[PDB]
Amino acid sequence: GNLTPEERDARTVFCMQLAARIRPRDLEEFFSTVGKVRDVRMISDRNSRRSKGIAYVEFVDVSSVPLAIGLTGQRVLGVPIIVQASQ
Repeated sequence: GNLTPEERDARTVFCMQLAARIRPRDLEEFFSTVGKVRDVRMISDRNSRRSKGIAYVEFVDVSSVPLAIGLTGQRVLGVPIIVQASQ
C-alpha cells in the first residue's frame, strides 16, 4: 500500500500560476479528466495580490503525469495553469 517517496514523485505534478482564491476542490476537479487524483497539497501561503499560487497534485498512476502536463495553459478560475513533472 505504501509507495516510496520517489514513486509518489513519479505520480505528482507541480502546479504554478494558481489563482489566489484556488481551493483543493478546484484542482481535484480540473485534473480528474486525466486520471484519478490521490492527493492535493497547496504549498503557497496565499498572496491575495498575486495569481502565483502553487500546489502538488498526486495521481494514482504514472500515466496521468504527461496528460496533466499537457493541460498547461488552460484556464483554472480564469488563470492559465502551469503544470510540470514533480521529478
